[PDB]
Amino acid sequence: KVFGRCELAAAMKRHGLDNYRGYSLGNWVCAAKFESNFNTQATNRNTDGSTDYGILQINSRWWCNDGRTPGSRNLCNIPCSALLSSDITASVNCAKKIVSDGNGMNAWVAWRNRCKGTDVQAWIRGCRL
Ligand SMILES: [Cl-]
Ligand SMILES: [Cl-]
Ligand SMILES: [Cl-]
Ligand SMILES: [Cl-]
Ligand SMILES: [Cl-]
Ligand SMILES: [Cl-]
Ligand SMILES: [Cl-]
Ligand code: NA
Repeated sequence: KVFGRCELAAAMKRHGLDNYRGYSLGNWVCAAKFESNFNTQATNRNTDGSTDYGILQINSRWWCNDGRTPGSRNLCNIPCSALLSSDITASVNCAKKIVSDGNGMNAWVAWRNRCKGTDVQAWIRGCRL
């Protein structure tokens, strides 16, 4: 599924991402835009043989099992395919573990390079939340 900006803001709000560990909703929407263009089916292969999956591009080296990332961990205890669902619940629950992991949203390279220190409130402007 390709989400609308406000549709995704509403979904993330319902799943408790607004101000989760101090990150306002606009941060999560901004990261999703630049990681996946709001497409739950996005996949991208890394030089190391790991893959990134879903609207928040969660990596198979640490967070999910895809059966082809040798010597990887499965810290969210899910198959990486669960992250491609139109239902974002698995992606949001896994993201909450990642952001708790010590580096905050700096885990998402697109957030650090394209959202951090910008007016992220712009991403939820005009939405009924
Ligand atoms: Cl947009
Ligand atoms: Cl915000
Ligand atoms: Cl594996
Ligand atoms: Cl594991
Ligand atoms: Cl699993
Ligand atoms: Cl959803
Ligand atoms: Cl933080
Ligand atoms: Na893995």
